[PDB]
Amino acid sequence: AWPTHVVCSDSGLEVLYQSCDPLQDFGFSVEKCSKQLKSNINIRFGIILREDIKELFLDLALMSQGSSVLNFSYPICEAALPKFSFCGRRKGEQIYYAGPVNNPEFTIPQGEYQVLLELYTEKRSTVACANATIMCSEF
Amino acid sequence: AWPTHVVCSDSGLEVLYQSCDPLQDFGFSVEKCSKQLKSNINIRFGIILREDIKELFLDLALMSQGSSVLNFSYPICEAALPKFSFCGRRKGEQIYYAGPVNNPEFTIPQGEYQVLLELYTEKRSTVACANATIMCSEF
Amino acid sequence: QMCIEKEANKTYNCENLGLSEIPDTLPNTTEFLEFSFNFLPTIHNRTFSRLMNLTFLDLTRCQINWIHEDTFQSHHQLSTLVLTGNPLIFMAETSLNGPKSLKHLFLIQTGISNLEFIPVHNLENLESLYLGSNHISSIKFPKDFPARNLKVLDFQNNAIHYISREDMRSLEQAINLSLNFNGNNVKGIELGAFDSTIFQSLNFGGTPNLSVIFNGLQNSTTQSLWLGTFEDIDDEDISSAMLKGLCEMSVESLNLQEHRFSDISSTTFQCFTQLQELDLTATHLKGLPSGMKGLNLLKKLVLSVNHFDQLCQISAANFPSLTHLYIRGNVKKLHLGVGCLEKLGNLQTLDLSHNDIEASDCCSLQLKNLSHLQTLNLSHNEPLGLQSQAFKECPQLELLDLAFTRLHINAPQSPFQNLHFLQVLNLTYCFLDTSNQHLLAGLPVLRHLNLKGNHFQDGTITKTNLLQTVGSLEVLILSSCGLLSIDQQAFHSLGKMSHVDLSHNSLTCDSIDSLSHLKGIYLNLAANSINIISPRLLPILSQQSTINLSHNPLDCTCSNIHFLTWYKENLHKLEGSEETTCANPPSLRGVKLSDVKLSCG
Amino acid sequence: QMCIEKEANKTYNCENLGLSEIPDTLPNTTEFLEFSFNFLPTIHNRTFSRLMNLTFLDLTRCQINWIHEDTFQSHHQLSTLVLTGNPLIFMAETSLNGPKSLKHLFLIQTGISNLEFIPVHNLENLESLYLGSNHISSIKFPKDFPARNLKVLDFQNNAIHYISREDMRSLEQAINLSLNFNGNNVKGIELGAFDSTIFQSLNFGGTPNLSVIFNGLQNSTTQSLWLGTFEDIDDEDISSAMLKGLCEMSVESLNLQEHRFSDISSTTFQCFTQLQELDLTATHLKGLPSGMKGLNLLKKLVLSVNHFDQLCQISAANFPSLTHLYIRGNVKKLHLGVGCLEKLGNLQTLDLSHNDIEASDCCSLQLKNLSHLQTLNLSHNEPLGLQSQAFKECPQLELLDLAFTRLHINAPQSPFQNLHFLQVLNLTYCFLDTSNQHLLAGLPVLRHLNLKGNHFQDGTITKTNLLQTVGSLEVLILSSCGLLSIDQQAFHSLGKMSHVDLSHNSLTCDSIDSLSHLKGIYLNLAANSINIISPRLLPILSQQSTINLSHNPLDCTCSNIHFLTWYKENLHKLEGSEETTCANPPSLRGVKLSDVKLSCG
Ligand SMILES: *[C@@H]1O[C@H](CO)[C@@H](O[C@@H]2O[C@H](CO)[C@@H](O[C@@H]3O[C@H](CO[C@H]4O[C@H](CO[C@H]5O[C@H](CO)[C@@H](O)[C@H](O)[C@@H]5O[C@H]5O[C@H](CO)[C@@H](O)[C@H](O)[C@@H]5O)[C@@H](O)[C@H](O[C@H]5O[C@H](CO)[C@@H](O)[C@H](O)[C@@H]5O[C@H]5O[C@H](CO)[C@@H](O)[C@H](O)[C@@H]5O)[C@@H]4O)[C@@H](O)[C@H](O[C@H]4O[C@H](CO)[C@@H](O)[C@H](O)[C@@H]4O)[C@@H]3O)[C@H](O)[C@H]2NC(C)=O)[C@H](O)[C@H]1NC(C)=O
Ligand SMILES: *[C@@H]1O[C@H](CO)[C@@H](O[C@@H]2O[C@H](CO)[C@@H](O[C@@H]3O[C@H](CO[C@H]4O[C@H](CO[C@H]5O[C@H](CO)[C@@H](O)[C@H](O)[C@@H]5O[C@H]5O[C@H](CO)[C@@H](O)[C@H](O)[C@@H]5O)[C@@H](O)[C@H](O[C@H]5O[C@H](CO)[C@@H](O)[C@H](O)[C@@H]5O)[C@@H]4O)[C@@H](O)[C@H](O[C@H]4O[C@H](CO)[C@@H](O)[C@H](O)[C@@H]4O)[C@@H]3O)[C@H](O)[C@H]2NC(C)=O)[C@H](O)[C@H]1NC(C)=O
Ligand SMILES: *[C@@H]1O[C@H](CO)[C@@H](O[C@@H]2O[C@H](CO)[C@@H](O)[C@H](O)[C@H]2NC(C)=O)[C@H](O)[C@H]1NC(C)=O
Ligand SMILES: *[C@@H]1O[C@H](CO)[C@@H](O[C@@H]2O[C@H](CO)[C@@H](O)[C@H](O)[C@H]2NC(C)=O)[C@H](O)[C@H]1NC(C)=O
Ligand SMILES: *[C@@H]1O[C@H](CO)[C@@H](O)[C@H](O)[C@H]1NC(C)=O
Repeated sequence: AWPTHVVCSDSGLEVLYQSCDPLQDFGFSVEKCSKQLKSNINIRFGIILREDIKELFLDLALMSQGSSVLNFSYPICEAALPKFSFCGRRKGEQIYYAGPVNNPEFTIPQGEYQVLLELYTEKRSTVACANATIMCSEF
Repeated sequence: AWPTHVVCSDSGLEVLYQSCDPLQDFGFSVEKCSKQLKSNINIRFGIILREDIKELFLDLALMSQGSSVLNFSYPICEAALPKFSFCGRRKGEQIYYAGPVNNPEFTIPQGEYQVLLELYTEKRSTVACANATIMCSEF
Repeated sequence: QMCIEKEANKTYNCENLGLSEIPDTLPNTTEFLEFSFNFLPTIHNRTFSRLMNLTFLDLTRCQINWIHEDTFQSHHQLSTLVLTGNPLIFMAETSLNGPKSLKHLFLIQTGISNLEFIPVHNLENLESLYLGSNHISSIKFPKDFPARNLKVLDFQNNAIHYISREDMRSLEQAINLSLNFNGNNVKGIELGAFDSTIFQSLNFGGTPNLSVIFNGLQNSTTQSLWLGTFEDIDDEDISSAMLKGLCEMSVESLNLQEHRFSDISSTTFQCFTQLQELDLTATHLKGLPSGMKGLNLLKKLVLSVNHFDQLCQISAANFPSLTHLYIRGNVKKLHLGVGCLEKLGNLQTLDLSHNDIEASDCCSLQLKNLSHLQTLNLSHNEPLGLQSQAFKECPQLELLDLAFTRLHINAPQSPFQNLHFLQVLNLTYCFLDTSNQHLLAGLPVLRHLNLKGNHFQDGTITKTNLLQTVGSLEVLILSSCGLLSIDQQAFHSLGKMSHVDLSHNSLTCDSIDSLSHLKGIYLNLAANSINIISPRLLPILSQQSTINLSHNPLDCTCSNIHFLTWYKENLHKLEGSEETTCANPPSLRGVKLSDVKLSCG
Repeated sequence: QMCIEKEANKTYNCENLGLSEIPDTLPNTTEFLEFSFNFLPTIHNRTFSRLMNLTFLDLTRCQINWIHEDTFQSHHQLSTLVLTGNPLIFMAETSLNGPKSLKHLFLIQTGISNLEFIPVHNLENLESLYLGSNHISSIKFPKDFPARNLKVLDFQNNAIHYISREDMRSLEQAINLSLNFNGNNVKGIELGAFDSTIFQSLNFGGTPNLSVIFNGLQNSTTQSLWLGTFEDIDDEDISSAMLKGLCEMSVESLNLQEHRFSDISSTTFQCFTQLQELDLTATHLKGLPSGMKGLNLLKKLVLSVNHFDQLCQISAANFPSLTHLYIRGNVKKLHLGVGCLEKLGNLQTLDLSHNDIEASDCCSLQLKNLSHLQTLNLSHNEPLGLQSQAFKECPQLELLDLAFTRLHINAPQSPFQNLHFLQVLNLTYCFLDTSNQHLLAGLPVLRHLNLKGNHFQDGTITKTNLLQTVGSLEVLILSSCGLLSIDQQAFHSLGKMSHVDLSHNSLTCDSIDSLSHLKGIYLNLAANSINIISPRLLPILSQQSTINLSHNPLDCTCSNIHFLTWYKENLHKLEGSEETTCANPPSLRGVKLSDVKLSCG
């Protein structure tokens, strides 16, 4: 198993993640840690690609308590619509991204949250796989 | 030591080299190839630097029939005169060089030759070491 | 140890095995080899020498530092070499000599800073050169470098800021060249650098200044020009003054995605007269003005991912020549309005998917005057109330996509009536009332129907059913319909069928009876409840060309003996053979049927 | 296993070992560690846990891909981290947290494409940032990047083509910064990006267009401005028009090496009015125009590697305030002429080495009126004839270098007479006539004399010799002189010497006699013919501070016992102990005198 990395630990909320891809680990960071996040937050992402990301899709599963709150799929890179500059980069390339993700200005209540994130190609080949935990407390 | 590389091997003209630096090999390549060595010839060079080349010097020894024909030392990089664009580059850097050497036009007659080339720093630390063999015949 | 086999003596995958050399277990006749993520610090005249018949070599991320003299001398049939992501220090002068016709070379992210790095005298047959993600700021190739066969030249994610005449002259031998400058920072181009050179595609994705590109592309000829930006790149708004250079250009297709327009007006597109296709995806459009000049002869228009409230806001009168219109995934909920596209007489293909379109009465007022329409995509929308003859205004329609859009249709109305030319009808997850026997009436030439995700009464298809009106059907999909049984006569009015998909239901062997009157079909019975297939049903299976029986709780006992011997004999007819496993006995649970050899008497 | 010790419990070298971890043998007190060319794919918080006192860490080319959280948390002492040539994929946000004062960071050639890659949280105390050979085309640092203490910012061999106001704004935190843009292709600078700015050094080595640079640096202040090109970079000839911007700049030192001048006239240097130093090395100059305005207040001028025939061609009238003049390695044979430098009344240093200068009578007519001269370099030239008071025109001379330049001096003349201020005299390989007893007369304050490579008659120094006149001497080098014996009273009138070099000769133990009156000296007797050292000579050696005896054919038998015991007692005084060897017995030759132990009594 890959080690668990600390994204946030700012006296209150703790964000942890772990790679579920057996082949490799990856790096991920945020610019700032808070209970209240602004729209279009900035992330940092480092990885070796195991597949061409001409077409890339994200799967998200957010869990609170035990009730599955939210499943969604979203395309990040597409033949008809490359949303980001790194779209169309190829297998074996080392990627580094520092920029926004498209997120609504939203706030999260207190409690424990479990998150699964999968990035995959057209053939459903794994680019990235993440097992993440969010712990929020008093303020 | 290290394997022997071919610089030239067309009708007559026959240039081989071997690295005498136990730590590493390096890549060397010439543009054209003829008995008439034209002035300001273009070379191709590839190496990992095991030292800073802020100050770099070359030793050349030309030999045939078991006797020295030509000795010289010449500076390639100096603080007061960095001759080339790659000067001042540091330990651990990969260098690639393709360009002129500013050599006087040599006339190499028929015979068997051995060339020893040394690139070294102000500390006399080896950057590169070449053990070269030239076999020249009728044209 | 060991490699994955994908074809007899032909294709092998050795990815991620951490090998220092080519396994001596791999056969001599290996043509396609995936050797990425292994460990080859130096490759030489001996490393691949025993696999002389290689055609495709992928050496991605193998940590290659040296490619020595005559490495590929023996490999006369090598067509594709992938060296992406290797820390290459030096390539020998004869390192790529050998292959009679080396077509594709991938040197992406190899640390290349000088184009002189590439060994020149065996690149004559090269069709693709990929040089992305290196340290390249100049595209100037050395002299002696051939470009006559070159069709794809990729410089994605480099640091090219300036393009000169002499830079481009090294490419004069090429015609129909695709150049990719995506992810660069071109801030200057020598005026008329691209003169008389004929390009297939030019990509300047993420380019800082559009003006520089347009001005610099003066007197040039290209089919496709990609000038889109991205969500992560900040751009200045596109003024019409920036788009002037298009008049001095030969362009067929143009992409301007993710850009924002500065005060969009009637003359904004005046230089677009020679253009066939225009892609304005995610261009923050709230609408287009009427009386727009220079778009009169445009054939294809993409307005996907914009901010329209009603279809009339696109001002279709601007585009009388249009044959293809794509408006997919509008950011707002899209309203169709009344006759918004009536002035589009020549339109053949309309895509209105993913728009949250909601209409209680559809679609006569909405698709008014669309008499040339052949392809209509209305899938992934909110519910649509269909009248009888819902598509009266599109008589010439050949393909109708309504997948995942709930349809409110009243019994016994026929919404698709008088579509005498319809061939393809996709109704997956439309929540149809399948008890309406007239639903598919008035489609005399329908040959492809998708009823995936629909419910049937009692989970059964009886003798009198929906499909009786579709006697010309060839492709039928009934996957994920929760079917428990199909009547043996339920497909009797369907004599022409060659593709039947019944996967992801709960059918048993009794379902095969409904196919006895058919020959040479593709039969998909995957993910069902089939365990024993009685020998009386085997001749029916023998009539068919290709059968899938995977993910079935199949019985591997003596009670199912006849089928098991049949299975092994007809292995050429079987799709998903390695996913076809036993459920009983518990002793064989997970075991492929092709491995099973039973004995009785 | 096994590392090399450079200082006990302090400085260790682990280079080229192929270690995957820090060995258990490295002491806890290690402060300086060179760990380059090992194998550390991922470094974490335990990697260097057992070496908490590190101040210098070299991790060059260890194939580091990951630096995890809190890697140096327990390293308060870390001052220099060298990460050059590692393929870094990701660097954790807290990965450099720990060091109370991290002053020097090296991220040269690490694949960096975005300056956001560098963790900012513990860079407040950074003085040196090295970011060369990456994929960097913009120098814009993030908003939360500390630069207040930053003194050196190195961007060598990157892809910076443009410098904006927004780029330079993120560096406004730094005061007196040294920016290195060597090997970059700066095609443009936003006009006003360097407005009101003050820098220590700006290096634009190899820049395509100088006009662009001068243009962009308008209203900026620099101490040093390095604008030279290189032999492998194509030259655009510098006209008077290119140098216009210098009139609107504050520059103290200018370097224009390897550049060419055309059309070169008395107006080329009109803007140079406030340069203090100007370096014109290898600028293909055949001379400098006279009556020139703009070099009136110049202090230092380098005219090395040019094409002068005559010294008068440099037009010395242009530089009245000049204090330093360097003309080294002239491409043509250089001639001194008559009174060419007579207008350089304030000149302090003159360097004219490596020019093939030939002068039969020197040096009054050549150095006329150089009465303020303090340092003169005439080394590595063709032979010079010197009569008595050869340097009469330079009475204030303190250092005279004539090394490797053969001198023609007639006995009994004293060329160096009346040099009352001369302290250092280098005469190595001057082929002097040492039998001339008056050679060094008139030097009351000489303290450093180098006579390396000179011949003494019969290879012997007599009681009466040339050295008698220089009784104030402290340093003497008589190495490589082919000496066989020194008379015991040859250095009698030299009772102030603290450095005697007598290496590479053929002296025996009897030569040590001449050193008896000396105490606390550095004595080098390496590579001689010293065999048995008489017990009378050991009191002489014991009086000295440090003594070298390497490469000598010493006696290691019972006849030389007294010296052998003295040796093992005085290892704190011995230079090159591990390099000293025996000659006899034949089998025991090659063993260090510290290891050799005999049996006598
Ligand atoms: C007056 O002006 C003088 C001349 O301009 C100044 O002289 C300089 O003095 C400095 C400091 O003392 C000295 O610096 C040292 O350099 C060491 C490396 O040396 C290399 O270069 C020299 C010089 O080469 C030039 O000259 C020769 C002979 O004429 C010529 O053949 C060359 O082509 C070259 O000339 C070309 O370049 C110059 C400059 O660009 C042009 O002006 C000229 O036109 C030509 O184009 C070489 O001789 C050396 O080569 C020898 O040594 C190395 C080992 O170091 C050997 O491997 C090699 O084979 C060769 O060996 C031969 O000589 C030795 C004895 O010397 C014999 O044993 C052997 O058998 C051979 O015969 C080198 O290539 C550097 O290592 C050293 O570093 C040490 O000190 C520094 C701090 O100072 C520390 O950091 C280190 O730890 C070291 O301890 C040191 O820096 C220069 O060498 C010398 N310069 C010149 C040009 O001669 C003088 O200083 C000045 N005086 C005053 C008061 O101002
Ligand atoms: C009419 O228009 C419609 C819709 O526009 C067209 O529908 C397309 O149909 C084709 C073929 O049937 C599909 O292609 C196949 O795609 C998969 C990859 O699928 C991934 O995307 C799926 C769609 O995601 C969108 O829609 C969903 C559903 O509402 C939504 O939640 C998403 O957020 C997303 O919508 C967003 O993006 C749109 C476009 O950018 C916007 O318009 C919209 O507004 C939104 O912003 C998605 O469902 C799927 O996720 C599921 O599936 C995977 C398993 O694969 C699973 O892991 C997940 O958990 C989900 O269950 C994916 O993210 C691809 O794998 C296929 O590739 C195979 O086949 C091709 C050949 O076709 C081969 O080349 C390959 O080798 C490979 O074998 C295939 O390309 C397409 O997805 C679908 N598009 C959309 C947008 O729905 C329809 O074709 C049009 N009709 C006609 C006649 O032209
Ligand atoms: C509805 O069914 C049709 C027909 O099977 C699908 O149309 C295919 O769409 C893709 C374009 O994305 C084409 O590559 C194929 O050629 C089309 N097939 C045919 C036969 O025309 C369509 O994708 C289905 N709709 C949805 C939403 O899944
Ligand atoms: C001749 O000897 C002198 C003195 O030993 C050398 O001068 C030294 O040069 C260095 C730099 O080259 C200066 O920084 C030192 O200060 C000088 N030393 C002293 C004691 O003044 C000179 O380099 C020698 N010349 C040659 C050609 O080797
Ligand atoms: C409908 O389109 C036809 C051309 O196909 C045209 O003649 C007619 O005027 C259009 N009608 C309306 C109402 O726009």
